[PDB]
Amino acid sequence: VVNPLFEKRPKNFGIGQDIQPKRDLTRFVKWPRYIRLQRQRAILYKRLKVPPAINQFTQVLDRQTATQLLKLAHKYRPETKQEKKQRLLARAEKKAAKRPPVLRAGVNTVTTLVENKKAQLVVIAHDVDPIELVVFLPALCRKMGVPYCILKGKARLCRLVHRKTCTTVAFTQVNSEDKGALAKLVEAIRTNYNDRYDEIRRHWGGNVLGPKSVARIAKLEKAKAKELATKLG
Amino acid sequence: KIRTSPTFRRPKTLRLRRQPKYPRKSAPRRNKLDHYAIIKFPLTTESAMKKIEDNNTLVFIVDVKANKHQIKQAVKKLYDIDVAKVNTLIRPDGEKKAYVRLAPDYDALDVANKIGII
RNA sequence: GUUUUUUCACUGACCCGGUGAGGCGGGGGGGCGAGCCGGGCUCUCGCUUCUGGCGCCAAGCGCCCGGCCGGCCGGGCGCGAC
RNA sequence: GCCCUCAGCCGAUCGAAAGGGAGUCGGGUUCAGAUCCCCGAAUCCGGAGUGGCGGAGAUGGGCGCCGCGAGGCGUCCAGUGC
Repeated sequence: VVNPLFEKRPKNFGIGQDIQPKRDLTRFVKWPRYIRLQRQRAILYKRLKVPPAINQFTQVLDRQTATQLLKLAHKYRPETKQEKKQRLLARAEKKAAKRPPVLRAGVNTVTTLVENKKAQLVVIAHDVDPIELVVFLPALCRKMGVPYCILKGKARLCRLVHRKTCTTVAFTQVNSEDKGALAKLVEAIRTNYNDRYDEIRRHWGGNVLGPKSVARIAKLEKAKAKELATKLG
Repeated sequence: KIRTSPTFRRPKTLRLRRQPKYPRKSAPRRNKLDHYAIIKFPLTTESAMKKIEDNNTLVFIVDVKANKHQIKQAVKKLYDIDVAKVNTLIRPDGEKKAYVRLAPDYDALDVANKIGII
């Protein structure tokens, strides 16, 4: 069947022998300036001693609660922009021939009505850009009694409301069809956000290196383990 | 899809075609080197009349911006006559003077009468 | 605790050299060797000096995918850099 | 038009009428011009869409079936020159 002509012919890429192959080089590339910045404005947030109030934004709601909390808010969305052409138009049909429960978008509508004493549950988004818009807010939901919670995705908060981003989206009204499932999520949030809030206050981020010295220091700790081992026994 | 060369060069990016909304000047600027502007007056000195009967050529005066290529069709498309070659120069008074050789089947004293230079 | 200060240490500002920013740090996998009775512990290595030659744009091996009537003809995803 | 690969540059642009840099030479002619005019000999780069004609690649070897022989018939492998 086979042909005796054909010959397998290897290469020997060992040093000084056969021109090296083409290969995986990501890790050595000279990147542009606009990337070389952004990749090391996340390394100065593990080394550097992030203080405790900005440090509570890494604390975020998990997977089974984040896909469950956007199904109750799915029934209490604002109407579409095309719905306002059959509602405003629907007045001139019945005349010429009590709002249903919905959200509160924006920080300047949320911060007033959490202290006004109306709302039930307040939500926050994590990646808030110039950070000083929402540094004051979680300590203000601590005192009053309006339990806060953080979801990873300021993008996908302001996809409830039709826009590009948001920051905070609060509830003040819910129907009598959903009065158990809103009274349920407030208990799974409050006991680990405004009972352990105190716990939160102490917990400084930072002083945690890049491995390139974990595994030289650790290297020499074992250096003061074999001197204490063979000495004794 | 994977890396291979240690540089970063800028990707290619689509470019449309122009498609203007109003055409900037209202009509195309007109051409003022006709046949008429290009040929001025025939030159008729002792030494031009020595270059008609003898050689079988003519002597012209010509808009200084004029090509040779341009001139050669303007002598072609007004006296009707086909050309061999059109030498030029530029005088110390500052105008263009083209020496116009002619064809053997054509004749030089004979066409010269038609126009007026004798 | 809060500081008053002496040393030896760290890297994240910030400085300098090098290059087409081409293989640096951690573990695993095999060869040569050190010692305890097929078993692990502590490592030394990872293939190129005889000549004033030659070396690139993968052979070899798996696993699928469409064309003509078991054979004829043309592409995809891997091994080599674990 | 779009996609797949394939491409080291290396710095825009200016700087030499005595550096570098393909190819024109004879006989005649005008008061004043000629390696530029006219008679005659030559030839450098571009161009060819129907690439306009010759030549070169290319013309061969071995068997069968008729023929006194030169050749004629099919049937099967060579020919990028010597």
